[PDB]
Amino acid sequence: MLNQELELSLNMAFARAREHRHEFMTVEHLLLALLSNPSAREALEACSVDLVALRQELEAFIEQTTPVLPASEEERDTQPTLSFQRVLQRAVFHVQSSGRNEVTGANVLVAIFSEQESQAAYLLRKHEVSRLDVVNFISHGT
Amino acid sequence: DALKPPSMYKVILVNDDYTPMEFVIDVLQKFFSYDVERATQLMLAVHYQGKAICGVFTAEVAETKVAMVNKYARENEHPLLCTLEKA
Ligand SMILES: [Zn+2]
Repeated sequence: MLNQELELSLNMAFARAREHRHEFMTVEHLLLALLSNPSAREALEACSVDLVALRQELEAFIEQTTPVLPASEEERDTQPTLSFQRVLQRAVFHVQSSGRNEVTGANVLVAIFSEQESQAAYLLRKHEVSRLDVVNFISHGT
Repeated sequence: DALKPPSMYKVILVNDDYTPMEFVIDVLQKFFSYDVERATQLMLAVHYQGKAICGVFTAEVAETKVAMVNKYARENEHPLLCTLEKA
């Protein structure tokens, strides 16, 4: 089960994207929303990430590369990208494969690293965070 | 070490003998937001060159547009093939 805070993060990301009329809710919208999801935020602070710079790089990339639906088009609305779907599915899988059920924003952060052609994974590595960095933090704290 | 941003991708419409020109135009307007005129020019390009670029997007967006187009083609029983390749 996606925990409550993760679910709050996802629904607001989606609402923000719909309000901006974006054709897609991307893995970048997802990472941007995790910046303020306690669980994922804590992991990132533990990796000494400049959350202000990352927020900015995410917002710029999002508005510059996400197609906007025509004021006309009201028959189709904001859809998640395939990459976004895979990340959620991967986060559930990683948690279940360890015998647990609660999915947190930090597990979703771990799953983002597997979308190798995503700007989100790129940016995370650019800020020197590895998948294992996040897993160690989840397993062993700071 | 060395690290580069993922690349941009061209989204392409490939020609076939069964898909009606009208459907190709529909796809271009519905999924790429072209107006009828540009849509029509791209449809002819697909017909004469055998392929045409509908747009350039991030890898993530390109992959989704490709799946949406191919699903819509499939639902309408046409073998219209949409593909992607590094920009
Ligand atoms: Zn936006």
